[PDB]
Amino acid sequence: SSSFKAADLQLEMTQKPHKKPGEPLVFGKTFTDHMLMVEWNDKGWGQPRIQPFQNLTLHPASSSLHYSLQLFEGMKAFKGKDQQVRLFRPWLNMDRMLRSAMRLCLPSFDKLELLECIRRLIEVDKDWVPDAAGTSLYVRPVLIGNEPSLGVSQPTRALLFVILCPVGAGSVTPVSLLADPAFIRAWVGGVGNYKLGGNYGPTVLVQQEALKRGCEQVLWLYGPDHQLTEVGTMNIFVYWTHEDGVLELVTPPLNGVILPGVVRQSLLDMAQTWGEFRVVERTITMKQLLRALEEGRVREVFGSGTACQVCPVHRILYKDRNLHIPTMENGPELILRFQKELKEIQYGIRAHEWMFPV
Amino acid sequence: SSFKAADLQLEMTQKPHKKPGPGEPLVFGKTFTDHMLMVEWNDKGWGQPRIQPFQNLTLHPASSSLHYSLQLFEGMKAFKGKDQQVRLFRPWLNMDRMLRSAMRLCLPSFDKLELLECIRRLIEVDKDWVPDAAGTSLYVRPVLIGNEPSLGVSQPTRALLFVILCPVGVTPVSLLADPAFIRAWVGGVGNYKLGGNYGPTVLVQQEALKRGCEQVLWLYGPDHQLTEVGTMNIFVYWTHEDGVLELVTPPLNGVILPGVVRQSLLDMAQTWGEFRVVERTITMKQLLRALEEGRVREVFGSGTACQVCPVHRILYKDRNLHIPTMENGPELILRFQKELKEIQYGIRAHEWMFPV
Ligand SMILES: N#Cc1cnn2c(=O)cc(Cc3ccccc3)[nH]c12
Ligand SMILES: N#Cc1cnn2c(=O)cc(Cc3ccccc3)[nH]c12
Ligand SMILES: *Cc1c(COP(=O)(O)O)cnc(C)c1O
Ligand SMILES: *Cc1c(COP(=O)(O)O)cnc(C)c1O
Ligand SMILES: [Cl-]
Ligand SMILES: [Cl-]
Ligand SMILES: [Cl-]
Ligand SMILES: [Cl-]
Repeated sequence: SSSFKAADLQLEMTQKPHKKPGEPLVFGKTFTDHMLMVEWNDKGWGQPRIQPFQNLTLHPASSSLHYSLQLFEGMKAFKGKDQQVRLFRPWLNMDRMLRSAMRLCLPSFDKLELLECIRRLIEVDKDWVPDAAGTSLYVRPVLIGNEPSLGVSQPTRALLFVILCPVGAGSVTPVSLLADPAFIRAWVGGVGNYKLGGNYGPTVLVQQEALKRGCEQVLWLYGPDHQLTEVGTMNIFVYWTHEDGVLELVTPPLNGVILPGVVRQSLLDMAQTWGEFRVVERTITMKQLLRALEEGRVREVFGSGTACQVCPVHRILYKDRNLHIPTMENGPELILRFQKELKEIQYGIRAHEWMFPV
Repeated sequence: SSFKAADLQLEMTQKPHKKPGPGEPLVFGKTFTDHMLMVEWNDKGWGQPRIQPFQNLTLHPASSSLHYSLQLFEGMKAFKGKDQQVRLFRPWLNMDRMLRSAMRLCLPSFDKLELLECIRRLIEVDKDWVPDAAGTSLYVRPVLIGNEPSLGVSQPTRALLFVILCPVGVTPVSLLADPAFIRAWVGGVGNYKLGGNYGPTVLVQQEALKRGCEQVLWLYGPDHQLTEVGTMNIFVYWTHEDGVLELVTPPLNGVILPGVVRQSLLDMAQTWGEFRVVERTITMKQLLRALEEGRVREVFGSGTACQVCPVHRILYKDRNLHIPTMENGPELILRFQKELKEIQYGIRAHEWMFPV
């Protein structure tokens, strides 16, 4: 397996630049002037290219639409005061993208070439990256199969493309969650730990049920012991005093039903570095949370992920009865600290190797 | 709201493609006919259905069909009888299944009989692509996809329904049975025909090939239940532990795709009334024991593409189990094939066939 090369980039600037949006942006609805595109076939990878944001033209038998040979990434770029733009830990997104590619028998590529191409693309649309407090550029790489045939097999054609959305988003607002064991997001030996499109379509109906029932997100439970796995599209963390009397930050381990989040890892890294309390990757059950809540040992429950960064939870609707989560009562101190450090790093206030300059 | 066949627009092709040569083999799903059906949906409701030349789709880069697998499909066959009459096999069931799939993915509802008529109209237009050599047919592939130009994970406000056709052209297969592989789970979506269920199986199928097997026998649960064979339902014909001769296939408890061929085989066998016909869990342990006790007669997969597919070998981890399907006729398999053929090619008129 060869790889496309960033040296071979082909650039084509738009003939009529689009009018940028300070006003209300909906997430993922406004895109920039350009996009990256690379084609793969039996002759390997073609030359990458930046081109005006434009429609895909696909054979109607394309395996991307019949058998979900499709995977994506999500990461952010932040514009610092000094008008410099930085990507947050992009190497980890490239790492995960490649593992996802392998799981779906899609073509391998060089993580650094893709990153260089993405850098080049963001450079070209530098000015779309906003700089108002708490804003960023969302980067959405995608790799889809494109075999024009109905056989369920390893494709001999593929498209890799990348589009960009400017986004907005410090009054951290807590959410309520529906926790219903009938809905299972992922299973051991499945593909829940890869960022494949097939993992997301089925959750749309589940999220609608959570809205009809007065909740804002889904808390995905797993196992007959009802383990807390994820919140919506976010990893979940619990800050509590554990059954053994020790203050800790816990998140479920990567046993196959958890998507390894970049924010998740970064929160673990940060907490470990501070050395101020126990940081552990351990299974969390509803039984354990209820008991900890009845003994007042829970301080904060929250989600982590690129879009929200850190999202507090204040209520869980479980077994038809509502559980209050005292997250906001506790500051939320941990949440606020995490947000501030990430913000200082992301907007270049503290220099840090996690940031990748555009 | 629904599209109506009465409103169909027809655009005939100006560039007809050459039909498959007489000395050229039809590889499954690579050759398409000249026309396709196309129906779009948005906040205004369903647009007009069109039969139009086979052509590429134009998709926004953010299309939810490509990021969050808002996609489902179907698979059914049209058969040309000696009288040159083309007929669809139990299409109402595919239409039923397609709508359930759509509901599961918050994709727009449509009228089943309206789509069936549009599909009939489409096949009528391309009727000369329907082959007539024995064991040949026309594969019909309806597809419904969300098409929201937005990265939000939510109910799409636009969708695209299309149908394409492929002309398509009892030798036993070996199966890899390894509990490491899971196709579906209770509380998942294995019982719907959604694109997301198939992509993850490509690597597993490569693993079966590497290990010298032709298909994957999908196992589920601590007790290693036999669920499906590749993209087919699985059936076992044996003398059960209570000494009774039966045809068993797994029940529809969430991890099984309700196949049309499967339902048809249950219906036929129930009608005969010559042996016990049941839907029940089947475990590797039950199979292993029945094999050493010489109780297994035939094991086979069922599905639209193969109809009935015999199994001769199962590689369970490292044990190679011989399945005596072919040493037993295979009597039931042949019987099913013979009866299906009579119904499908119009030899014997039947309510299961829908005339085109
Ligand atoms: N973080 C976060 C978050 C909360 N809602 N939300 C959304 O509703 C959508 C996204 C984008 C996304 C991220 C990962 C997988 C699929 C889609 N992110 C988020
Ligand atoms: N029957 C059958 C059979 C055996 N192999 N096979 C294939 O390799 C492909 C198909 C078409 C199909 C059917 C259902 C889901 C996805 C694809 N069918 C079959
Ligand atoms: C993308 C994703 C996350 C979080 O990922 P980040 O890399 O932190 O943005 C968590 N859970 C699921 C299910 C996801 O798809
Ligand atoms: C389509 C399908 C079947 C069988 O379907 P028929 O309706 O009989 O063609 C069985 N299993 C799986 C996994 C399928 O996708
Ligand atoms: Cl990093
Ligand atoms: Cl992992
Ligand atoms: Cl019927
Ligand atoms: Cl069912």
